[PDB]
Amino acid sequence: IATLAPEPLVEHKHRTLILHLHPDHPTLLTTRSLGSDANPTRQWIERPTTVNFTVTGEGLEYTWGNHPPKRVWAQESGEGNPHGWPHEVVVYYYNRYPLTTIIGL
Amino acid sequence: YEHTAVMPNKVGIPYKALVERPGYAPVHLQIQLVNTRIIPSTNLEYITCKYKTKVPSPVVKCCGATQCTSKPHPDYQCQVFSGVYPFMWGGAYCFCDTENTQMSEAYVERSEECSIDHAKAYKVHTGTVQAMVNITYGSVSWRSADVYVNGETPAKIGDAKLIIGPLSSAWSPFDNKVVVYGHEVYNYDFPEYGTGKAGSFGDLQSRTSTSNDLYANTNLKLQRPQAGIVHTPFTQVPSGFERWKKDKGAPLNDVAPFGCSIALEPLRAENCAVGSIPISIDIPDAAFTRISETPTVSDLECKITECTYAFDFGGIATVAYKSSKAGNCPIHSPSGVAVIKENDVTLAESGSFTFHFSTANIHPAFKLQVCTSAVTCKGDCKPPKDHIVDYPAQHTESFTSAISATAWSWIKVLVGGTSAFIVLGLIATAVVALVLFFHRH
Repeated sequence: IATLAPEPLVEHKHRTLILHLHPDHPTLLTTRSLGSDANPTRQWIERPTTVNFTVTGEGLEYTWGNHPPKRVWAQESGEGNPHGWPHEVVVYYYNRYPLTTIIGL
Repeated sequence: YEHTAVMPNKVGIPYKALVERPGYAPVHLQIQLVNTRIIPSTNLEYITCKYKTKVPSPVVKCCGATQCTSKPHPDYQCQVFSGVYPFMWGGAYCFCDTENTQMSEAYVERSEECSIDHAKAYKVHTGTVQAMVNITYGSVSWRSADVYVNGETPAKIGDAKLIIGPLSSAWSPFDNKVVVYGHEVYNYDFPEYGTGKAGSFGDLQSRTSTSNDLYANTNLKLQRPQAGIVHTPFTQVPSGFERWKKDKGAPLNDVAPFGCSIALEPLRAENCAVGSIPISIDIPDAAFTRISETPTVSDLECKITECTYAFDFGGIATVAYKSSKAGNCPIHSPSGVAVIKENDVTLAESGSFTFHFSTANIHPAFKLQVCTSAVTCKGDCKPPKDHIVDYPAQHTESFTSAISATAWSWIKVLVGGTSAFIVLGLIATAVVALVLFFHRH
């Protein structure tokens, strides 16, 4: 019999997953991305910390403690609106494609 | 009939296609993968585990001297220590002072935990790829049997032979040397059974778990017993297999790209999502009905009532028809803009039905075919408010999905007025060339 970690508090932002972790033993948290590059992180959590992970449209999978792994995907919500004045069209495509509209303008 | 196409390499998303035999009613075909296992060919060179050095009882011929032969043993050690004068219980061992002999030999062997936990060293080589497909067509229910992913071998599922084509990528997540310890596999190099650096991985190498030949170099050095007691001391470096268990990095099933899940018993790398898979299915001729016994629609008008950007089935559209007769006939959208949730619809004489779809476009300009008749649908969509969800996308994001009508207006204003500015310079250049020529003659 091995210990089970407390459940994290998950909070969602635009292409960002925030995990509030409050362990009572040194606990392993490993994530990877489901794209062409894994970009893997691995760390032992001893004190109550928060970690922000960037989730793209391909996905992200995080394992915390002895829990089964969970997979999350990010939608295309954005911040601006595409229809309207030119100070709103430029802002909307910058939050969606941050590099393409920099060299596209 | 025979229908050949190409499907994406994704597991939970069905591939819907509408076969078109002219003169017969179309048959809705649905192919859905369940597994995708990349199975390389491995051979086991050697295993490794923690050692256990056993010490035989030393001889004490303690008036004179003794010598040893070279017994065949892994990391065998001999020494002779002169003038020890030991002290057992009940007085000293022998009378002869200041000239004695103790051998104290030693020998290294594998432990009894080597049957339970050990690390297997494999060399891989590219092998078969196979998958399990769930299929249906027409009125036939879902029947599934696994196929081989190569463009040669046909498999009979139901009454239809499916030939799953080769994968477009030769990517496999295993390097040429892997270590399988317990539940997870690694990507680690071997010393290849000849060498062992005594502290890293090949301190103890054995070809099989029950094998009789052992390789062992643990730097076993004997030491002189002190102060007149009978015991055999030694010094040696610790086991590198116990050190490898501390320093091993992340396993291959935690750093694999494309979301591969690594299983063990044939050493699969299951459910990767890379490339595309061509298909070729031969459909029986008894699944086609004549077109005189099926509905045929005309006067189709498509209106989209609600559309949402999200990759959940939030798109709804209702169309209006007037069929020739009542019955069932399938629907399908052949373009890559939107996928359709429904397979078939029930018709009447001059009614209307609704279907749910899913698109990644702001303005979906897709068309769909119902009852071998096409109709174009158009509309506008709004972004969703949820930021992170736990299901994959049903659609496919294109390059021009995110461009709206106002962004197309600003591009055409920019492109149109730039070329109109530069043509007016070319027109006015050719105008003054004519009036300068007309001045002379």
